[PDB]
Amino acid sequence: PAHINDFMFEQQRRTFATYGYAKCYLPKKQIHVWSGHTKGVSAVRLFPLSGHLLLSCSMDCKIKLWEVYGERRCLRTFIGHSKAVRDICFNTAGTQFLSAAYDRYLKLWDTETGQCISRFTNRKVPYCVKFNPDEDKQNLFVAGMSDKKIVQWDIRSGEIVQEYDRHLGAVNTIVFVDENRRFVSTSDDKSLRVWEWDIPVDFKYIAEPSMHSMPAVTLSPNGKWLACQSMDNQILIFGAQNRFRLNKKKIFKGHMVAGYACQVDFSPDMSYVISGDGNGKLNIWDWKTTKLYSRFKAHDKVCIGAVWHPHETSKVITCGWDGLIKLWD
Amino acid sequence: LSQLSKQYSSRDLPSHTKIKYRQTTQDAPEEVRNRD
Amino acid sequence: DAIARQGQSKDKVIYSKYTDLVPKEVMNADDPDLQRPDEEAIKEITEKTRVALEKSVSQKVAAAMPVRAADKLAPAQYIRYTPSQQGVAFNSGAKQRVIRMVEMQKDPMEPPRFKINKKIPRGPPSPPAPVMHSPSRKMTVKEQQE
Amino acid sequence: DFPILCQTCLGENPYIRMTKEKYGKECKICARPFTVFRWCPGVRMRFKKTEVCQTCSKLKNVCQTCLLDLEYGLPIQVRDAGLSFKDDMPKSDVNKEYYTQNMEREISNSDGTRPVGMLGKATSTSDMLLKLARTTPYYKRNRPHICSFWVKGECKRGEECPYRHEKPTDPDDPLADQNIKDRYYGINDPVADKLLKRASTTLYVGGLGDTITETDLRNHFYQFGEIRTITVVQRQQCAFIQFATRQAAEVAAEKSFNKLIVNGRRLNVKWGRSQAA
Amino acid sequence: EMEMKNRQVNHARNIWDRAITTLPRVNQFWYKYTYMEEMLGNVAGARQVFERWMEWQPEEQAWHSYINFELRYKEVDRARTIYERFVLVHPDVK
Amino acid sequence: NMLNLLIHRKNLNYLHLDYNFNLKPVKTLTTKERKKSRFGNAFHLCREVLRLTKLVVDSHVQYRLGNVDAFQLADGLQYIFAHVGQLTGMYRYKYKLMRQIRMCKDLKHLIYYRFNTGPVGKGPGCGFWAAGWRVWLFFMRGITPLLERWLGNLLARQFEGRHSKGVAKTVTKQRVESHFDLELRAAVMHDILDMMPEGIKQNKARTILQHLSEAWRCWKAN
Amino acid sequence: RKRKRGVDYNAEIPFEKKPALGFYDTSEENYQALDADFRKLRQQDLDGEL
RNA sequence: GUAAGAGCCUCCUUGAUGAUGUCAUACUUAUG
RNA sequence: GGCCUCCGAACG
RNA sequence: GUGCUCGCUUCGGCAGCACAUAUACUAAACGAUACAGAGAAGAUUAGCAUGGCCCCUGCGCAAGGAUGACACGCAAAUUCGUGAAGCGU
Repeated sequence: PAHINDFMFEQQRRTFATYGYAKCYLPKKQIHVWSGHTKGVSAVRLFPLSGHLLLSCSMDCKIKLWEVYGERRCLRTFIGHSKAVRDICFNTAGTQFLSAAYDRYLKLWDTETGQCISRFTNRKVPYCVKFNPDEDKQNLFVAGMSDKKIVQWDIRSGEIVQEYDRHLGAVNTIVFVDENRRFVSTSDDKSLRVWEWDIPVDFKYIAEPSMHSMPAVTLSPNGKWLACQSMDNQILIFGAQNRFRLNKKKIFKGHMVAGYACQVDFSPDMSYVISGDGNGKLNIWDWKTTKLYSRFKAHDKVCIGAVWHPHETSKVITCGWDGLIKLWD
Repeated sequence: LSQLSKQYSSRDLPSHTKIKYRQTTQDAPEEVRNRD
Repeated sequence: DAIARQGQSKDKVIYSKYTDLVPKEVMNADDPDLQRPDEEAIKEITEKTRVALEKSVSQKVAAAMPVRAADKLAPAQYIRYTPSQQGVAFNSGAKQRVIRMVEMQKDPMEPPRFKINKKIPRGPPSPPAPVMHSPSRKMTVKEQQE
Repeated sequence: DFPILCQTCLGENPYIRMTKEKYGKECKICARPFTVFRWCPGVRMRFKKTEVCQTCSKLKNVCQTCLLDLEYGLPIQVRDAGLSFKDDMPKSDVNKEYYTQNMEREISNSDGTRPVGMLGKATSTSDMLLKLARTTPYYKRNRPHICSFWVKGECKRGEECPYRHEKPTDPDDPLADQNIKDRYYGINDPVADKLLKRASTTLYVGGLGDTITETDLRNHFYQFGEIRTITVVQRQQCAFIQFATRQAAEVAAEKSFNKLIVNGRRLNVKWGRSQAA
Repeated sequence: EMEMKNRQVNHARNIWDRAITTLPRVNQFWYKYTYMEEMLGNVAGARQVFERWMEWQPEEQAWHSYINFELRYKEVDRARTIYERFVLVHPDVK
Repeated sequence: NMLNLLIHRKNLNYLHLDYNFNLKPVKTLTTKERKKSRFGNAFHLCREVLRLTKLVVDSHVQYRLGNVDAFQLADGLQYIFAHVGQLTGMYRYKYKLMRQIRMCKDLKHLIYYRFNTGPVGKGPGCGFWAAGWRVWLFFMRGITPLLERWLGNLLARQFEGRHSKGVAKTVTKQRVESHFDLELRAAVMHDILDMMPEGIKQNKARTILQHLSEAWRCWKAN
Repeated sequence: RKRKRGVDYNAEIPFEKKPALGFYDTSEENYQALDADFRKLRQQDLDGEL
């Protein structure tokens, strides 16, 4: 160590800047869907009364109006959606429609007029949108959102209808029955719960550790049974509820579930049920025989879902996938 | 290490700071070396 | 044979070749070999153990006994050394560019400075040695089945 | 027992008053208590400090304050990626890194601060880092500390207090000071920006002289490929290297342009005419 | 064995040598040495295996099997001297 | 600010510290908040030292400034220090300190009635308790190191936090038998491993169950 | 969700998870061998459905 | 009757049915 | 002729 | 810069002594909530134990948080009999 007094002079020179160093039906593909979209199909809709007009919803956030059945070409284009449509809906007559947009914006759409209806919003991103059965007025629509409460919404009155929480899980989809006193509610909690709806109180809840999510939910046209395909690729047919049991049809396996919700299809001859597969193959099932039909691969991409013709006799079944849709005879 | 010294506790207080060497009356090491 | 020194190698290993298997000759009588070094070795070793145990016992016993140590220290610590032998362009100073190095201000009434209290127990491995054992005979059918 | 304290953060003043700190803030990398030394290189410049611990400074082998690349005085990232590949595990779980660092330093018996220097044999990256480094880049490396109060006119003290007026810069591109301070080893950074900026049949070579012979140029250029011939002109102190294939002529061409040091003497090499003149 | 199934096998052979420098156990050293020598490095593997087996303790089935494999490999000339050294290390009627 | 800093360090808001030396559960927190509140030992000790401290503090403050006291200041000083100083807010954390010291305060009452007895007396007749204030001051002279390392190690452990496993075994009671059985099964595993020269590895682990339980039912039964 | 710890191993994102130490054969750095082991390593893992 | 936890402030597979309601008995409720 | 142990707070 | 000394020649001009390198660590998990409620072979629960990549209360190597909570069975490798087909110098 050096001297501290010398370090003081060295610091003083440093401040001075001194540098000195000194017998089953076999349907086949009929025709491709009208037009199409690059983005995956968001929802598959169709005209309930006519059946010829199909409304294709895609992830492109543009509602695609399609004319389909016969002389095959689409309908027109529909815009105005803020973000990708989470769900699609339509009125009983078909001239009016409802839209559920992942922007958390529910926008009704007029179709036959060439343009939509109006733009609306909700509290959270709606996970389900469905029209109200029974009374032909239906000022409210049965819907559901990430808030985990099935809520009907009155529209033409300027404000919604009511909100009711059946379960703590986010409602995946809601399909109201014909009795109008109960509406089947499937939620992300995996618990299938019917809900008394018009009354603020629900109905009942069942099967929380079963029926994984809600990949497919459907009911027979006769209303005797409602089957729901589950994300284990396990189709659980539930005998519909009026009873002490009030559930449980049968068990139908053989499908494929990749986790994406697939639109369930059937042939309502009292015969068949057909739905898409998670791998993209076309799932054909014989139903009333308690066993399926056959698995015929159709779409090259992940199958979004499928639809069926009206109920008269065997006719044809439409199909759709991600990025493209194909109808089968 | 240079760490892990923060707070003390009981029973760790200074104790027996002065040891006790063997007295010539009790045990002597040289007497034990020369012991009979 | 030098491959056994891979990893950390400093002083004490004393297993490479197998020549240490059988001992060397037999027990013999020799003053340096069979007894010990002189008394000055135990005296200097005991004094060194008193210095090391005095420093370690002083730091550990001083920290474990909050007598508040001392005031601070007197390390004026005038440091004349090459700045990492840089040899940079031109000159950053005069000669080795010495600097003044003193102690640090004492600790205030607040004990906390940096609190860790985390958990990282063990986690280093240890270098494996050779077996260094005479292989025995197996138990065959009878002794193993017994 | 001083810190790293390289020549960049030392300053131009031969004498410097430094104040050590026994227990400082925890290291940003090693996350352990260490010593924090403070010094002011400039007259009116703010006092410096070292946020890297002894294990943090020994792991990256960098200055405790400037944290440049090794002793070469370059940016850490670029020169580290140029050394071999990476050879580090800063990522996650410092508890697992405390075992590799504790066993690292505890198992390493050869180290030091400055009783040593150089003692290497050339290097692969010494030319790129040497061309990528400047002479004492001490400009605006300490004092300015941009302040928003003087920019809005709300500062009462003004220039009397630190953080002198007109310090800030356009908030568009990296700030060259705190931008590299946001991350540590993660970002590509002006290390990589100035690294890419630093990266950018006959061959004539001048500046040979009596120290350089024809065998040295034939052996140096022969590693690229087969050479057709060599013309050694001692009067002009130049040599023409003719190769059979223009591939090695292009390799040794571009790599031989102001990169050629033969026997410690730089050589200026220009591409051959080949215009039939 | 897990590293030996890899396509590299260089770090698996070097790891086998690291196990040789580790505890030989007179089981995995002779067995693993026979596996490496059977994999490749005939002259080299038999050389390091003969130096290791000739370093710490003699053997019986491993020494006789090593001299048999080294004899059937190419020539029995070196295996004769190695058999005389191994037999001289532990003489017996067998 | 000391108690407000104690409750300020670890966010609680389950009670409020009152300069009366009274912390009350305003929001009335219970369950996990009840288990997380506590502060009934060291914080109650500092509430006692600050209870008598701030007590006599505000007492002399009211004496000097505001309401005139004088003879009433010495009155409430000796009296209130004796009876009130004997009760006050100390209680729990004192224990033998305010027990034997409280008996010393009773002796200070015997000195009170002793000194002034015959001619007259009714209320706080003075007889200043500053001697007993030196008694309790000696209780704070002995306890001040105890509460000094108490608040030092407690406050130091507050910002630091609970360390890793600190051993601290052999709690006696019925736990000494469990350590004797575990340690009994410990050396039995080493000697059991040393019983067979080769044998097997995993086969020795299952023997601890057969020998263990076999000895249990063996000695415990006939 | 919150990145500190989780329902899995702490900090674990299985790239260089847990200390891997290192290995050297004899007094040398093997380069092309490790590159071939990494090439075959990438050849073992393939994208598909199973 | 209640300690704890969670998040929102570019190519495939082995074919067993269903809807009309009431008693002894078993299990789950802080409504006695 | 006298003698007067007593002395509570949490947690659980 | 002040104070002092005519120290040198003007009241102020010049000279000498004494006071002599601050600041920086300067300035700019726990709240709230739905849910459901708790191990030891048929129903209920005493408790104390063992290792952490889990902690709080508690000055504390006292102790306390439903037994404070977390916590299931994979083995380093074979050997002999019967029948059928193909090939064989």
